[PDB]
Amino acid sequence: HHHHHHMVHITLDRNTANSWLIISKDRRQVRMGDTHQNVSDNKERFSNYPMVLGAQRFSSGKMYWEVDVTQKEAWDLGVCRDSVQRKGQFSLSPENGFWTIWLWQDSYEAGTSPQTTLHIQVPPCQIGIFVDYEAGVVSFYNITDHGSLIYTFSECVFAGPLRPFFNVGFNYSGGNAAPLKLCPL
Ligand SMILES: O=C(c1csnn1)N1CCOCC1
Ligand SMILES: O=C(c1csnn1)N1CCOCC1
Repeated sequence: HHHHHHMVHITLDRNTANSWLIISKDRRQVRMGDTHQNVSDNKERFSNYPMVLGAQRFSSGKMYWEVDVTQKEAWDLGVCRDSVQRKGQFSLSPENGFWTIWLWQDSYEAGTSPQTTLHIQVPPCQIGIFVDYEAGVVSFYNITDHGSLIYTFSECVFAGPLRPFFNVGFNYSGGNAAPLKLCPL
């Protein structure tokens, strides 16, 4: 792909984080803690899942960023509406305001409803995410495999400002402690 020139500097918004997440000083890395991280509750925090939003809001233009997923067993990545549900249980779908892909149990899937099987020969260590607001497109790229396309959501109905979306996943197995990291431009 040739989307690299739309690169944006994403930082994580601590106030939206699930209370077990640990975000680095530079706000560029996040991991699952093994306990509550001693923060007060607020209406922005994702309560049920290890999720956090980017601070940036996008309402126009073309945007690109990259995320490092090295040695993780489970995660979700993409974008979401600023007004997605924070509390209780929900599925990641465009109907609920999410445009995402994930790794779970050794398979990759796009967060359509129902979910769509992805075809990835080279397990990615870094994922590229491209948003074209005007066109209604969210695309995902395998940076480990020379930028090959993973998935394109088209005919998106964003219906609001968009925020970068992250889920570090649970660590029930003891094999999923590694962080998500925003990669440098
Ligand atoms: O259920 C758990 C849990 C215990 S161990 N893994 N996570 N929660 C509830 C949702 O916020 C994160 C902590
Ligand atoms: O945004 C939507 C949408 C809103 S409700 N269901 N459809 N999408 C996402 C991109 O793939 C096509 C459908």
